[PDB]
Formats: sequence, structure tokens, C-alpha cells
Amino acid sequence: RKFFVGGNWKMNGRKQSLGELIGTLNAAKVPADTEVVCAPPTAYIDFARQKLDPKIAVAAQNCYKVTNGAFTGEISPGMIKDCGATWVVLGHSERRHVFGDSDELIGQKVAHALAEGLGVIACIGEKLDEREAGITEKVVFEQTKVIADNVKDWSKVVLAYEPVWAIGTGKTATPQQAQEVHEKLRGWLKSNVSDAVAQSTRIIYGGSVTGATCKELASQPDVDGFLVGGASLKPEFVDIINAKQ
Amino acid sequence: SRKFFVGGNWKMNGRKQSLGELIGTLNAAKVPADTEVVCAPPTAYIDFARQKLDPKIAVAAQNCYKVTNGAFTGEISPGMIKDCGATWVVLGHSERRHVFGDSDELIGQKVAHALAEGLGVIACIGEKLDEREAGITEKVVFEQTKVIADNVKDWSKVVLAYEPVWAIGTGKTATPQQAQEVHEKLRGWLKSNVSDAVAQSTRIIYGGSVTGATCKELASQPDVDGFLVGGASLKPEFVDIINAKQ
Repeated sequence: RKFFVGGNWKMNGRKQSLGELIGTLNAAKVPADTEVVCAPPTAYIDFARQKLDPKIAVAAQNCYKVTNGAFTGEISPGMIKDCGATWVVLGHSERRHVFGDSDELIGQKVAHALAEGLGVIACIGEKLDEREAGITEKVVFEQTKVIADNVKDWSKVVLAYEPVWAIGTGKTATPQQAQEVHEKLRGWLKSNVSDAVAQSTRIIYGGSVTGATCKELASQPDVDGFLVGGASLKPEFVDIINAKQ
Repeated sequence: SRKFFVGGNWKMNGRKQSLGELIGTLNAAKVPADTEVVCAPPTAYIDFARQKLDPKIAVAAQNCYKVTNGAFTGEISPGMIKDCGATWVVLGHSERRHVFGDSDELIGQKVAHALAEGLGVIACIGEKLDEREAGITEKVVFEQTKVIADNVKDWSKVVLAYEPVWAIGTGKTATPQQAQEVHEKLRGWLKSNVSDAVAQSTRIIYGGSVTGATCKELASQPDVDGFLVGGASLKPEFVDIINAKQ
């Protein structure tokens, strides 16, 4: 499984700062064994694709479920592809919990994005209350099932596990518990999709990752990369891209 | 003395190809003297549209969030909008409210933030069919307008857009007379709840179904100061609507 490192810039940056960031990434050497993807704010997808070395892919941070229509404020996989982007992050914890993306809608977006020839970074993760209630498996397996029900070709999909229960809650996710979850997800795929899919599908970690912890996290058997948040806006991102090196 | 305002909301439609053609048409079009033309392309094309579109045409974002930066994957801020050359943002559009759940409180915060960031705001309001049926049109649009008003310190950069949601895909069809009725009531609300000055200078544009065949009569209505065009913004017909007052 090729090491995958995605940077989710979230709602940050402007042309100046993002341009500098991109300059820093273009100048860095990305191990041929690493697949790098950057997710700029929607207004900068086009901008980023133009400035980013073609070696690095561009992803949209969200998209809707149809080709076109009366959905003011939304963008379709078609527009994303039209901008040169090749991936779209779907089901991100922020879309689910802050903007209410339903599990059903996420499934529809996944189906549509893949049908449009876009790659999908499908995010899953349980909240603190769900974690506390000991229903981690229930939640992530239900979320993964919806994704699986909407994926016909896993070659274009990367599963990202977000330990939401560790975001601003005081809890700290250890690499052991990350491995623990990733192993369970791969086991679910093995049994519910196929051995081939479970073996080849990248399951990346969307939890807290820094240049000082990426090595250990990347060394975990079932952690195939990262969906980086805050660090993706800093030089440290390059260190994370080299976590396997 | 209110400058005729025509905004084209492309909604989630178009690609660089189709948009570029529409833009070519607009760049070559003569915009009427006392008129203001704005185009709201899909978010991924705000940048592209601003670059191809001549400065005589303003660009608007179809939505934005309530803070400058943050952990809000999938959202953009007024700061990013201005950074791309856009000078307006459509907020409270019926689709954001009814399809995506934007609450009146959220819309008020977005309005406040967009204006604080120096962006112009096209604030949308409109009642649904059921609300229309029960005869609470005024109550509904007044509540929505008040939320907007409560978050507007200076109306110079604000344009109100009435969207007869009740007619939009419901088997109904708003007449220019019922359009005028609402606009007049809205302006009356501004006069009584804000100031006569704001009431007289604030453009209240019609966001219902508008075509080159109906823009003329709609534009002639005393309190209809322009349009927030939907489907027609995607065709040559758009230019005719821009000339609705001609």
C-alpha cells in the first residue's frame, strides 16, 4: 500500500500565504513511494492546481451529489475535475457534525464523485460520547458500510479515520489506539468487501499528527498515511510526508 | 434614484467552457447607464470568473461562513472571497435555508461578518407555499428581514432580494402584481423599522422566475429595483434582463 499523505487546509489561507505554502511544497522532495494530496479551500482549488507541482494532487474539501442544479453554494465533482483536481474529501467530521451532512447524503456524494471519475478520501470517526458509550465499532462500521455500499472501485478510494473523540476534548489518541481502530476497519473490509480490497485499501490516520510523531504513527501496521489538519499549513507537513523515510 | 441591480446566480451550474462563453457575451455587452450587474458563479469558479469577466461586471460568492478562518472544512470566508476579487456574497438564499438548513441566526451572523469584512451583501428572504397559504407572508418576510436588519449597521452595501419560494416549483406562478405587493411591504418595513432614508435607497430585487419575456413588466414595478436571476443567467437571455429598464 503506497503511503498516502493528505493535507486538509480547511478554511485557512489566502493567495499570498497559500502561494508561499505551495512554494515550500514544490521545493521539497517527495519520496516516489509517497502519494501527496492537498485540500485547499474551495475558492482556491483552481489556484492551487495551477501553482502546485503536478506531482502533488489537489482535492476539494467537499462536493454535492449531482452534476448540476439549483444548489446555490455547492460544487459538483464535475466542476472539481474541471479545475484539475482529482480527489474530494467526503464525510469529514466537520461536515458531519458542524454542517450536518447525513450518513445517507455522504453515501450519495461518494457514489456520485466516484461515478464522475474523481478519487475519494472518505472520512469516518466516532465522537467522544459514542466512544465513552463503548460503541466505537458500531459507529465506524456503520459509517464504513455506507461508504462501501457506494464504492464500486476501491482503487480510487482512501479511508480516513478521524478520532473525533480526541478533538478538543482533552483526550489524547495514542498510536496504539489508532492502530487498534485501523486494524478493525481493515478486518471489516476483509469480511464485508474482499481480501483484495482490505489488503490494498489505504486507511490513513486523521488524528493529531506532527513531525515528531509521524514516524511512530506511520510505523503502525494498518496506518497507511495521514489526513493532516493544522500541520498541513506549516513546513512540518514535509516531515510528515517523509514519515516513512 | 436607486441604481437598477441585476445579479446572475448560476447556482451549481457550469464549467469553465460554458461559463467562459457566457462571460464572453457579457464582456461584449453594453451595460445600461444607471445599472449594476453582478454574476455569482459556483464557488470553485469565483477566481476564474473574476479573471475572465471585465471589471464592469462584479462577481459574487454564492455563500460564505461567519468567521475569517478556522476548522470549517468545505467553507470559505468573506476574506477569501475578497481575496479572489469578488465584492459581493449572496446570503440566505432559499436553497441554503431550506435545502441546507441555514438558520436565520446563522444567516444574521454571516451577514454581520461579510459586511464587517467589507463585502457587499445580497440578502435573500422569501416565504414558502404553506406560509403563503396560511396568509403569513408578511410575518415571515418581516422576521427574516429583521434578522438581517439587526445585523446591518450600514445599508449602503446591502441589497435585499425577495424570493417567492412559494411559487418556485409548486405549481404556482407569481405575478408582477404580487411581486410589487411584497416589495412595497418590504420597503415599508425598512421605512418604519430602520429609516426613511434606508427605505428609499435600498434596492429590493426580485428573485422569482424572471425571463427576457417577463423582465420588462417586472422591472416597471415601482418597488422592484432589479433581479437575482436564476436559470436565465445561464443563457443569452440574461443580457435582455439587464436591459429590462430600457
